Amino acid sequence: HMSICTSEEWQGLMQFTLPVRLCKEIELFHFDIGPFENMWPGIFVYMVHRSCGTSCFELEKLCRFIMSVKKNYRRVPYHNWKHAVTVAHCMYAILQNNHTLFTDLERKGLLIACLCHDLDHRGFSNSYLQKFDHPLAALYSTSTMEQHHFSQTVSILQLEGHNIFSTLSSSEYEQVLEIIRKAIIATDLALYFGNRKQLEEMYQTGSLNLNNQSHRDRVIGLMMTACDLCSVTKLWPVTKLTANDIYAEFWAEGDEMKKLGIQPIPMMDRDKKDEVPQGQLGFYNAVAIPCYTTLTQILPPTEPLLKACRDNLSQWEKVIRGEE
Ligand SMILES: CC(C)c1nc2ccc(OCc3ccc4ccccc4n3)cc2n1-c1ccccc1
Ligand SMILES: [Mg+2]
Ligand SMILES: [Zn+2]
Repeated sequence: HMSICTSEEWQGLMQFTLPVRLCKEIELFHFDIGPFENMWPGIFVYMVHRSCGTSCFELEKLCRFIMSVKKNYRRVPYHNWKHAVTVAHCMYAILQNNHTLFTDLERKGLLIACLCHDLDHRGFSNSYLQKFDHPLAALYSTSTMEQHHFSQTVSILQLEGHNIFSTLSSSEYEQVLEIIRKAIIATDLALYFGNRKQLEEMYQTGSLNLNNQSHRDRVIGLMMTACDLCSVTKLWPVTKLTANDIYAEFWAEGDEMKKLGIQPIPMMDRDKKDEVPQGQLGFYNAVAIPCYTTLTQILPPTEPLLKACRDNLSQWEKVIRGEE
C-alpha cells in the first residue's frame, strides 16, 4: 500500500549531473530550488554524495528510493515534493557547515528524514483531521501526520530493491531508524516549544552535553524545525511566493471548514487576506526568530539562517507600514 517508481523514472536519476553553475549556489543557506523542478531529485542525490560520499549508498537503490518518495508525495500547494527537497537542502547546508559534530549515521539518516518528513501529507493540519475527523486521526491521535510520515518512510524502505540501509548491521540499521523517527516526530511544531525552551535552559545554565544522547535528540529536533521553516530564510522575492503556497493550503483547509458551516480561525479564512503581513510578523516574532536564535547559539555556523530571517522580518514590517 505504498506507491513505487517505474524503472525508467529512476534510471533518469542515475544519469543526472548537477550543472557546474550551481555548485556554489547549492552551498548557500538562502538557495532557492524553485527554478529547477527537473533537477530536484537529482539535487538530492548530489547533496547526499557531497556530504556522505559516492559509496555511502548503492547508486541504484538510492535512486529507486528517492523517486518512490517523490511518488508518495501529493500535489497539494505547499506540503509537496518541493518542500521535502527544500527542507533537505537546508539540513544539507546545516551538516556541511558543522562538519565534525555529527556522525556518519546521523548525516545520512537526517537527510533521509528531511526528504521523508512530510510523506503523503494531505494539506490538512493535525488540528483539522482530529478536530473533524479523518481516518488518519483514529490511527495516530498524538502527532497525527508525524507518526504517519515515519510509518510511511519505513514502508518505502521495506520494499524490494529499496532498503538503502541494507549494508548496516542489525544494530546500525536500528539506530538510524531511531534517528529518523525522532527527527520526523520532531517536525511537529507543537513539540518545538518545550524543546527550544529546554535548550535555552540547558544553554544558559551551561549544562548542554552533546555527549548526552537525549541532548543530541534535542539539538537534532531544533535542526529539524529550523529546516522545516526555512521558507522564512530565503531571499525576499522567494520568501513572498512561498508564503503564497502556504496560505493557499491554509485557506483551502479553511474552505473545507466553511463547507460544513464552520468558521475557520482567521489564519485559514481567505476573506481575511490583508491580516497576513500582521500574521507573518507575529509568527516571525513568536516562532521563527526564537528558533534560529537558539540554533545559532548552539551551532554558531548556522548563523546566516538568523540573518536572512531578520531581513524577511523587516520586509514584512514594511509591508505592514506601507512601503514594500
Ligand atoms: C511553517 C508554516 C506552515 C507556517 N506555520 C505557521 C503557523 C502560523 C502562522 O501564522 C501566520 C498568520 C497568523 C495569523 C494570521 C491571522 C490572519 C491572517 C493571516 C495570519 N497568518 C504562519 C505559519 N506558517 C507560515 C510560515 C511562513 C510563511 C507562511 C506561513
Ligand atoms: Mg510536517
Ligand atoms: Zn514540513
